[PDB]
Amino acid sequence: IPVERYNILTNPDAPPTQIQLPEVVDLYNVVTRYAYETPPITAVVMGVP
Amino acid sequence: DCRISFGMNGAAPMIRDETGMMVPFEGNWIFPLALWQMNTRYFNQQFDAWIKTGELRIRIEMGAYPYMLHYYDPRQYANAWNLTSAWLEEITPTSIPS
Amino acid sequence: GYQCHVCSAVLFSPLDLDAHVASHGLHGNRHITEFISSWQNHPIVQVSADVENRKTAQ
Amino acid sequence: RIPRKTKGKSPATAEPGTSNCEHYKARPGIASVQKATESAELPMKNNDEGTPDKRGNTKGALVNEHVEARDEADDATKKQAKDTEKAKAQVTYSDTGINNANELSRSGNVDNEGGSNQKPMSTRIAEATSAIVSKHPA
Ligand SMILES: [Zn+2]
Repeated sequence: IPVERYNILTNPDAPPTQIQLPEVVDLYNVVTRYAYETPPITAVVMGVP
Repeated sequence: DCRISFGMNGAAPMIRDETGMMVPFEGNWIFPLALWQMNTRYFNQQFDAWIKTGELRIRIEMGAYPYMLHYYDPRQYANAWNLTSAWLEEITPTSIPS
Repeated sequence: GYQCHVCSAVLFSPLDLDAHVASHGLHGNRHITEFISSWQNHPIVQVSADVENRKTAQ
Repeated sequence: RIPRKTKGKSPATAEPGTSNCEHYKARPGIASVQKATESAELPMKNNDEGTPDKRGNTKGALVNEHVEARDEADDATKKQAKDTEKAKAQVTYSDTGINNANELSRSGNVDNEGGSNQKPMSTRIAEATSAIVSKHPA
């Protein structure tokens, strides 16, 4: 089984956001999930004297 | 330059002064009539509840106007909020009522 | 009738108020833009092209 | 879930601040501006002829450009006259007064390579392959 692809599980000294991406792709990386909100564009439009 | 910043978490909504200051819905105020006419809707959902109960007092300069008289018996109760709410509502950017 | 303070829109339902305050980014227990004037009662919204059933929308 | 537009790879009393009625007419007419700005909104019309298709051929009409652009200018003036109520258009694009003889638009006479697309490019490529083919004997 490829030990070299699971760096975080097999190296106790690996930093969490470490990648070796140009050399070999990993699996089981550190993914960062979000939750945003996109509102519609609102405007209160006042006249002017 | 007159913008209305809403209040949040119980704090008072405020208004833009011509000196750039911000002030709550209190104290003696002076308007040109054209400002009220240009924003005659959006002010009505902001001011009238403070006019009826709070001591917000507004003087609107317009020079000349036709006027209407209503009489009453002084021996009984009288209230003008229906007539004034009618007038403050019926102010139009084009026209005004008497 | 109902109305929100951050706009001057006239509302009817409490769920409609809860839906409308999410446009300004509020929370309580759809379109693409929403405008509101300051002298007339004619608010205008806008909706995407493919969706049918336009009911006073652009 | 959101559908796909194109085809794919397949006590508390009501406060006295408001009571709505119609009072203010829009002085230029708000819906009358609304129709005209709907018409002005209209996005940019495609012009895709002269470009390679899925297979490799152009998407034109086998017309050279000196007749093609005069044709589409006359058709644009005709659509302008249809858009106006009048029968003969005031603004015109064809026979304006200056000559346009060194002119050429885009269409599908010429390919990208520079030659005549009287035969399809896929036909020419399949022709060049089928010119040389070997068959095993009996
Ligand atoms: Zn609002």
